[PDB]
Order: sequence, then C-alpha cells, then structure tokens
Amino acid sequence: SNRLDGKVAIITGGTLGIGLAIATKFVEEGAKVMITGRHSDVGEKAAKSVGTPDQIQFFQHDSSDEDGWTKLFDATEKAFGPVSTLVNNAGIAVNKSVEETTTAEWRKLLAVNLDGVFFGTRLGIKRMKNKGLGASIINMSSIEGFVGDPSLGAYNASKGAVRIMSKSAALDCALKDYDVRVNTVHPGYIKTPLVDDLPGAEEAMSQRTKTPMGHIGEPNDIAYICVYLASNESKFATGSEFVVDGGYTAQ
Amino acid sequence: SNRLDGKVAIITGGTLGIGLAIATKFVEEGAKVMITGRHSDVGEKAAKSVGTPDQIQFFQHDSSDEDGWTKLFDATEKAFGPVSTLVNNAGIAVNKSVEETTTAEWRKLLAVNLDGVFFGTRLGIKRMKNKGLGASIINMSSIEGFVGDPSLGAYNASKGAVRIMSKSAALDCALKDYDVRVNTVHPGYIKTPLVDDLPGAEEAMSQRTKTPMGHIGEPNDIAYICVYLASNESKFATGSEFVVDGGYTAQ
Amino acid sequence: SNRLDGKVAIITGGTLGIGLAIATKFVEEGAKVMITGRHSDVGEKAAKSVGTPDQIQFFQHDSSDEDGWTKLFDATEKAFGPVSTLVNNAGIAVNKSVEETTTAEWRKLLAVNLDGVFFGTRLGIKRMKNKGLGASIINMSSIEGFVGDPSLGAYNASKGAVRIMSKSAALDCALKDYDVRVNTVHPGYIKTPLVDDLPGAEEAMSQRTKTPMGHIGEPNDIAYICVYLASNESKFATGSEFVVDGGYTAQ
Amino acid sequence: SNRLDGKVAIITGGTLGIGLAIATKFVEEGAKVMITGRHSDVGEKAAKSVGTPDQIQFFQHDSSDEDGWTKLFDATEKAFGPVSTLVNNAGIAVNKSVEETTTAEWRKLLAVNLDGVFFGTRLGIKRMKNKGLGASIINMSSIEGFVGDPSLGAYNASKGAVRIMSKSAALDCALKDYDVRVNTVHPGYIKTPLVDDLPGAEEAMSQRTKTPMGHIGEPNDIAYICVYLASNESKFATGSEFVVDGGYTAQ
Ligand SMILES: [Mg+2]
Ligand SMILES: [Mg+2]
Ligand SMILES: [Mg+2]
Ligand SMILES: [Mg+2]
Ligand SMILES: [Mg+2]
Ligand SMILES: [Mg+2]
Ligand SMILES: [Mg+2]
Ligand SMILES: [Mg+2]
Ligand SMILES: [Mg+2]
Ligand SMILES: [Mg+2]
Ligand SMILES: [Mg+2]
Ligand SMILES: [Mg+2]
Ligand SMILES: [Mg+2]
Ligand SMILES: [Mg+2]
Repeated sequence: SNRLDGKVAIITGGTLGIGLAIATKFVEEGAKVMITGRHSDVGEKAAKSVGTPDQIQFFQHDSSDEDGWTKLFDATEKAFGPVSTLVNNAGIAVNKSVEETTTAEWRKLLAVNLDGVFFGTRLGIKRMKNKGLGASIINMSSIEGFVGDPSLGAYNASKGAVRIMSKSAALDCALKDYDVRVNTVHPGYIKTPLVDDLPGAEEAMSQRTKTPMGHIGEPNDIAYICVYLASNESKFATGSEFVVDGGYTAQ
Repeated sequence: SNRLDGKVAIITGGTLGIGLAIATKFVEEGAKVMITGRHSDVGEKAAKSVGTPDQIQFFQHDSSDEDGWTKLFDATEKAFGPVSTLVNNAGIAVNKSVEETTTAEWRKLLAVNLDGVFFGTRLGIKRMKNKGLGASIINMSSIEGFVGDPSLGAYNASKGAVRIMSKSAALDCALKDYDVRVNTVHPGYIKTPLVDDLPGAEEAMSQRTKTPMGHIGEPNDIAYICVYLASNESKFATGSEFVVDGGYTAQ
Repeated sequence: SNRLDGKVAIITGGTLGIGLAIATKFVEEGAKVMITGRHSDVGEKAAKSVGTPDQIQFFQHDSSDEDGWTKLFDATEKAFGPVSTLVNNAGIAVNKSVEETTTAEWRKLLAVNLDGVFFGTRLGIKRMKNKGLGASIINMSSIEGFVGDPSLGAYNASKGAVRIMSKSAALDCALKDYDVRVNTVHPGYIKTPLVDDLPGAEEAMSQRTKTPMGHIGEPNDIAYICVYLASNESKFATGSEFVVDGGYTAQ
Repeated sequence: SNRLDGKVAIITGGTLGIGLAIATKFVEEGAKVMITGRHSDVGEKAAKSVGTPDQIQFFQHDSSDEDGWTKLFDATEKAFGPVSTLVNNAGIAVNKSVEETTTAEWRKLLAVNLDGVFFGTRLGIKRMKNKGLGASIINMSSIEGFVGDPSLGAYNASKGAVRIMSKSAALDCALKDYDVRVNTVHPGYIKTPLVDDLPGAEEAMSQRTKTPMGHIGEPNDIAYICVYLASNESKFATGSEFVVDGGYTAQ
C-alpha cells in the first residue's frame, strides 16, 4: 500500500456512499483528504469514522457554489498543503424523461452535475498545474455518460457533458506539460444506503437485462478505480473513461 | 426525390451556412421549412433565396429563449400545419480551454448549445408525438461530442451533453411508441463563410493530422445526412450518431 | 432520385434479404449492380426480379474465396465498366458462446466474415483508386461490432474486426487521395425470411430490453443507408459507423 | 500490497517489455506466474530476473499453437495449482496498409493476435469457471482497437476483434455466474527495447499530434492497470476497455 503517498485529495460528496468509500481507501493508501457535503453533522461524523484530522477533515460545500470552491481549495491547502487530487463525485438525479423535465429540474441538476464539475476542474487545473504533484482530476461521469435511460434525461445530459469536457481538460493539461491528468469514472449501479431507500430498485438494477452479473456493485468497487487514477501508477492515463458496471454497457 | 414529401421542418440557425444548406435540400425534397436566426434582414433574404412562402419562411428566434420556442412551434403550425421535423442546428463556440473559460462564457454557450437543444427536443416530443407524422428530431452534436479539443472546453461539454441527452429522448420516444425518432449529426470541419472569416483556419483544419482527407467539407455534406434522418428512409434509426468528418475521428 | 447515377456496384450476398434490398434500391437509383451468392438458381432469379442484365447481373461466389474475388471484379468490369462501389454484405453466424465455439466454427465464420471482407476491401482499393469514380466501400459490421452477445462469440470477433479494419482502410485511402471512402453499416435486428425460419426469434428480438422500438426492422432500412454511403452525397464521410438498430445500442 | 494474494497467472509474451513488467508487478503483489515466449534462453533468464521458481516459471509457447495452450494450462496447474488469471499479451505487428497486406501476412498476424487470444480465452473460461478463484482474463486490445492507423491494417482488424470478442465472453461468464471476468487493456505507445530498435519511432510516437503528453509510456504503465484487473479490487469490472495512452484517443 502507501499507493497515494504524499497526495492531498478533495472528494466532493465524500460524506456518504461512494464518496465516503473513496475517502476511506484514499486515507488507507496514505492520502490526506478533505471531504465535502451539505450537512455538517453527517460530514464531521464521516471524517471521524475514517481517521484523525491529520488524515481527513470535512468542509461544508454545495458543489454548485462557485465562490465556495475557492474557499474549499484554500481550506484544504491550510490543513494539508497543496492539493494534488480532486474527485468530482457530488451529484444529483431527477427521475424524469427529457419530455417531462421541468426547466427548474434541468437547471438544478446541471448546476450540481455539470457547473460544479466545471468549477472544480477549472480551479483544480489552476491550483495543481506546474507544482510537480503528479496531479489527478477524477470526474464522476456514469454509465449514463455512455448510454441513455429514458427516465434520466437531465442526468444523461450532465454525464455526457462531463465525459467529453474532461477530455478537453486532459488534452490542454497534457499539451501544456501541466503535470495534471483528467479522467472519468463510470459506475454502473452500486448499492448505496440511498438505493436501499428505494424499494425494488436493487432488484430492478440486478435483472440480467440491466446488470449481466445479476447483482449491483458496492462503494469500494468505485473506491479502488479512483485509487488507481489518483496514484502515480496511472501517470500515462489521461483523457480516458474507466467503467466499473457489472457488464451493463457491454450488451 | 420528394424524399421529405409532406414533412414540416423547423431548422434553428437556418439562415446561414450549414443550417441554410439543410433548409435548401429540405425544400428541394418537398418539405415545408421554418428557418430561425437572430437577424430578420438575413433570415428573410435567406428564406427568399430558397423558395416562396408556401415552401419556406423565417422566424426570428434565439434558441436559448424558452418562451420563444413555444411561439416558433405555433408560427410553424399556422404557416404549414403540424411540425414533423426539428433540426437543432443553432450553436456558438468559445475559443477557450476549460482552464481559461469564464463563468459568463460557460453559461452563454450552454444556454444556446445545451439549454436550447433541450427546450427544442422537449417541446418537439410534446408537439410531434402520437400524430402519425414519422417525426424526427435531428440534434447537431459535433465531432467535439466524441473527442476533446484543448481550446473548446465549453463547446465539448455542450456537444457531449447533446450526444447522450438525445439517446435518452430516443429511448423514451421508442418505448412509448410516440412515432418520434431522435438522432445526432456530428460534422467535422466544414467551409462556412465564418471559417472564411478566420484567416488560416481552413488550412489548419485541412492538415492530415486533423482531417485525413486533406480538406474540409461543405454545407451540403451536412444537408444530405439530415435529409436521410428527416425522411421515412431512416424509420428504424433512433438513438444513434451520424458522423460526417473527413476521417477526423477515425484516427 | 438518380442518386447513384453512373455507379457500378458489387454487393456480396445480394441474392436474398438485406443484400437483395440494397441491390433493388441501388438499381432504382441508377447504379449497375453485380450481386453475388452461393446458389445460381437463387441468384439468377434474384437479378431478374430487380431488372434487366443491362442493370443487374449475378456472379456465383463464396466471399471467403480469394481467387474468386479477382474473377468477380473482372466479370463486373466486363459487364458494366470500372467498379465504383463495393458492399461487403455476405456473412454467416454461429450461435455459440466463445466458450462453446469449436475451432472449425471459428475458422469457418472468420473465413467469410473477416477474410472475405478483407479480400474485397483490399482488391476494391486497388481496382477503384485514382479513377475519379467517387468510389465507396461499404462493409457490413453489425450492432455486434459495438456490443457483445454471449451467444455470438465468433460473430462479435468478426464484426469488431470489420469495424476497425475499415477505419484503417478509410485513413490510408484519404491520406493518399485515392478517391475511395470506407465506412461501416451496423444493422440491428432485421426481418429476413431467415429470421422467419427461427420460431420465436422475431419476438425475442422485439422485446423492449433488446429493441426499444418494440419491433425489428426491414431490409429496406439497410438499403437506404447504403444508398447514402454509395452516393456522392456522402463524399465527406469516411472511417465512420452508421447504425440502424431501432435503439438497440442506445441503452 | 499483496493485491494478488493467492492468484495464479499465465502471461503470454511475458519474457520481454510489457509482458515482463506485468509479470514483475504480479509477483511483487503475491501472484504465482507462468510467463510464455518463443525462446527458452530469453524466457528462463526473464523468470530468474523476477523471482524463484516457487514465484515464477517459464513455458515455451507460440500463442497461435492451440494444442500448446492445453499443455501451458496443465504445466501452470502442476507448478502452482489452479489458474485464476490469464493475460493474453503476446502479439505481432505488420507495418502494412490493408491495401498492401499479403494474405500470408494477414493469416500470420491473425493466428497470433486473434486466434491465440481466442484459444486462451476459450480455454481459460473452461479451466477457471465455477472454482471460486475470482478469475480474470485480461486481453491486450490496443489503442488500435479504437482508431485506425493507415499502416496497421491487419493489426487494427485483430485488435477490433479482441475488443468485442472479449465483451461476448464477459457477458456469457457474468450471465452464467462463472466467477470469470473478461476485460481489455488498450496501451498507447510504450517504450519497449523493440521501439528502441526502430530509429525515429519514439520521436514520431511523441509528437503532440500523436501522444498529447509529448512522450510515450513505459512497461510499468501497463503492468499497473493489469494488477488492478487481476485483483479482486476489480470484481465489478467486466466487458470493459481500460485505456492507458497518454491522451492518444482523447483527440
Ligand atoms: Mg452531507
Ligand atoms: Mg452548504
Ligand atoms: Mg446496451
Ligand atoms: Mg440570422
Ligand atoms: Mg432574437
Ligand atoms: Mg446552465
Ligand atoms: Mg460510436
Ligand atoms: Mg483521434
Ligand atoms: Mg444464393
Ligand atoms: Mg460458390
Ligand atoms: Mg522469448
Ligand atoms: Mg515455440
Ligand atoms: Mg483466420
Ligand atoms: Mg469507450
């Protein structure tokens, strides 16, 4: 282990589910982590459940909040030193077709899922470039960045945008020798206590016509691909999509 | 010909370049067309250059204008009867990396390229479903929906979003037997009088490392794939990307 | 119409189903056509059902037969003049998983589906380059070139190979200014009298979890995309995949 | 570390370059490894350079040799116990366009790159299914499985075939609860002593129009993604492509 020796990571939406598993494995591999979320009570308990404040801290933030992004990078620097690693994991879903999406639902989802990923990616490049950090921006971009779902219109838009915007950033950073890589992670269906709050959702998600493995994944499935992408093991990977989906997109 | 017999089409940004070539070939194939653009002087001249008002008319519209979308469908209905066909062609570009994109540039581009395509797609589904029209929504989604360009960050975001949002819409329309197809068209570099306004742009675009054919395309190259997608010839095509790029994405 | 004015086309497996529909629409659009198949009785009747020998003829050929490819181009030249257009449509399927595929089944399928497409593409480039024909090689490359099917192991291999081999050919022809385009067509499930010979196959193929439109296509669905790709309308399209699948790959 | 605790791996072409780096990192992570290659002198020295015979051994094999595949699995079992992990890395290249590829060159390359990967994948499924091994088949499938190169016609065919054949295998194994995953790894250009034998090749490969990072990768870049895919860390990944290419395919 020590696969993230000396790394300093921000993980948005790091207080629950997938983001918390990423935070946990990051700390286990020697990273210092700042997790974000909307609720201090959840966030402080989550940080304490992983490690001590010299390993992991919480910062209250809505990823749609442009000015808060600046305060989050400042706070992480103050705690841990220069940020090397950003996981843009925070996101929301609307369970509507394109046809049935209100303009308010459209703008709310895109504010988090697209604007927030843009704000973090843009600031991350500026803060992490040319510092010799082996810097890595890891953007959460979904199986819904590859295929449509008739009931996730706005979500599909946001995840298609993250997929290709990330390639633009990867290229610019590579061509300018910034020592910043940008890649996307594309989870299939994962058992999150949220999924456990939607009766029948896991069974629907586990049908062979959806997930050929016949079950959904766990948060650590996404944590381990994020460790690889944060570490210098992946120093030649940039501009690429990393899919962990139980076969969903293979059929 | 008569490949678009009885079709009624809206083409956004139809007053110039690619949109005007689509309008021209649509009228030649028997469609009735409403073209949109921002400037009445350009739009009325463009409509008259193609045909008489019983074939083609102009409607002044900014595709980012949600309320104007409703007036545009109403006007087209009043002129020509129920709309069967929508080409979401209007778009803008910012020549910035993700890193160098201002929030104002980001929001301006996404308002046209993403929100406008959403507004048109959403309204088109509601207006064209269940009428036996052989309805077709054709969304302009770029080579920049497949690959990054380090100087087109916001554009890449918008075109990745259009690519996958369109698949969501296609699926919902198919599963609900709406008789609406949704597909994307992905131009490579095309000689538009705008390109002719950027000295050196066509030569840059024609380098074999960019366009393997060693030259860029013309507006009619995009018009002909749009005729196919508007016609009942393509009644089994939905949720797919149609690329006309001189080999750009093949290498 | 006259969309294929002056074109001279070879269509392998042109005596039945999809290949015959391509032949029919090619002749309707002004092409001269040589169809191939294994059985003279079927082939001569098929040619006569479409038109007179000044429009369409039959040549008996197994697409796996390298030497016969040379005789087929010679025969087509003798009938109609220089060949401008090749549709590599002939193919076979084995209904086996990778695990359950015999080496004999593997080699038999690849001989037709991969070697035959290679032989035709390679000879087509040599015969059609630098003649000002607006030459077009159209290779049949399947939805099974994009996604796996657990019961089509060898077929998936062959169609993935055709997909990317075609891009190599497209690039070389473009870079060398050969005036030859190479593209792939990717049918979803199509009602062929063969499908009509497999009880339950069409219903299985029409389930929304397979084809979101809830029905399969017809041979003319593939004929019309092939007309576009054969015609000079598609003179800027090369190295690309054209999918006509009822939404199969969109989910 | 111990990320491959208890795993037993076969790595074809494991005596040199990328395959040797995969072998090295596999042994470092606790796997037992059988490397293959054509030359015993190279292979025995390679095994000894990594570890003792209780960690790593060599088996002389041409991956095109169907019967030798059976002897290789038997030998690995005898040395180390049941095989859990197969890396189909052996491959050759022909530096020819499709047009200029001889039939002999075509068949020679496909025998190694396609038939050999098929033989190994097919036998691996049969030997590793239903044993609770957390089994993983990792097939080498190239950037040339995603994009064409005008001078790699047969190579492009083989790597497109491996890409999609692997998805078929992944699906069948998932649906049948075999406890076998199948994934592809897609290197960009990597500095191998072979590349060092082609004067000017690395510089050509490092041009920003080819590899946006402006340099090529090293063998360990491919070793680390293979460790991830062999380990139980990737137990929810199957049917997917893992690209490590310095940005080559992102533009
Ligand atoms: Mg919280
Ligand atoms: Mg807050
Ligand atoms: Mg699918
Ligand atoms: Mg105007
Ligand atoms: Mg206006
Ligand atoms: Mg917005
Ligand atoms: Mg595609
Ligand atoms: Mg490229
Ligand atoms: Mg026949
Ligand atoms: Mg015969
Ligand atoms: Mg050797
Ligand atoms: Mg040998
Ligand atoms: Mg063979
Ligand atoms: Mg991909």
